Amino acid sequence: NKAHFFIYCANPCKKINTGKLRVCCSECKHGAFTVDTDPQSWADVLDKNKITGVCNNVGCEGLYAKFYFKCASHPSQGENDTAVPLNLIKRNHKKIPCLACTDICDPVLVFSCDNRHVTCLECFKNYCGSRLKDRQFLSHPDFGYTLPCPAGCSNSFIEEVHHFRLLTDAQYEQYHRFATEEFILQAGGVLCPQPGCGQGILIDQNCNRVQCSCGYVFCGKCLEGFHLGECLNPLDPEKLEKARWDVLTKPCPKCRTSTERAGGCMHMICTRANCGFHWCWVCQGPWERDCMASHWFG
Amino acid sequence: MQIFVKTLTGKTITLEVEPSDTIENVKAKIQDKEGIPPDQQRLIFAGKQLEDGRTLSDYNIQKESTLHLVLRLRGX
Ligand SMILES: [Zn+2]
Ligand SMILES: [Zn+2]
Ligand SMILES: [Zn+2]
Ligand SMILES: [Zn+2]
Ligand SMILES: [Zn+2]
Ligand SMILES: [Zn+2]
Ligand SMILES: [Zn+2]
Ligand SMILES: [Zn+2]
Repeated sequence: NKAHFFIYCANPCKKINTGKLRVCCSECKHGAFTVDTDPQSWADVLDKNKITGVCNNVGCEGLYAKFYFKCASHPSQGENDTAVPLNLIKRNHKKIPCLACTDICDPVLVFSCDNRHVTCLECFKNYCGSRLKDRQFLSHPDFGYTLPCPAGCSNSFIEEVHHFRLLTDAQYEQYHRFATEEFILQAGGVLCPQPGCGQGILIDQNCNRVQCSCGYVFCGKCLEGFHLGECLNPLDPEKLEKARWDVLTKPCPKCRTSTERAGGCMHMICTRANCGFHWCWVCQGPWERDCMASHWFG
Repeated sequence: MQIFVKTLTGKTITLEVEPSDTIENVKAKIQDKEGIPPDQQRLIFAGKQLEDGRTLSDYNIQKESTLHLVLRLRGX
């Protein structure tokens, strides 16, 4: 278990697995692309045109790298076969407990808040499951129906909605429906009051007479039959502070010197005078090609 | 791949589609199956309204996932 990348595989696995990081030319989409600066964070991978390099396809003048993912639990089928990165899921190598049940679990979910609170996956399921039933998900203008950190920290909204694939399929199907329902409500739209039909309708700005697809003509403001005129009528801070994502040394494979991890990248070059060895922080051995795929950063 | 298009009514449509297909192309597939004008169609995934210019792959929409169809009625 030396994987540091977790993806969602729709086909054929239909579940969440470890993932392999790949890189190709952003211009010609050929797998032969050499990177100049190793990715140190998820932003290097997700944001577009952030890392330059060289394309090995003859004649191609592309400069930027395109990072994608593959499921590591099934053999690739075709060049189009890709998986969705679940960037918030990390390896709890720091042995950080959960904010809720104080368990040292692995892997964990780390929210992107300035404070980086950590939850185990089971609590995350319960966190989403509860807040879904109580219509507590927020209807974000950019990210859609989503959730922030349970502590409610600034800029902690989940952006990759496929993190909710951690949920039961019934909940995920419910997640999308509720997402659509409150999208309508937030957009000034309306839902057909009929029992047999709750169609989502985006009415005009100032529209009283609404006629659904089912033929029912109702008032947009009061959601009753159409008429004219006026419408008649628990987080513990002790746990949270300890369950915080935001000293440690490892010996060099070529000279046994004490080394510390600088950034998030796992590709490390021994700073020692006599030894300029390329080695991996995770494997505690030489920097291999699969190190890029399995755990380039994190 | 095939995706599902579901309304809040409960009516479900299966669409054979490609990841590089624009939402506009998806809408046409719905009109070809339900007669609904694309001008009245609006697809929503995870609470986000998909724009015709962007494609399915841009929204990381997977196989056997469901889009939601919501009506745009004017004049109310
Ligand atoms: Zn798979
Ligand atoms: Zn190229
Ligand atoms: Zn927990
Ligand atoms: Zn937080
Ligand atoms: Zn109706
Ligand atoms: Zn009224
Ligand atoms: Zn060394
Ligand atoms: Zn390694």
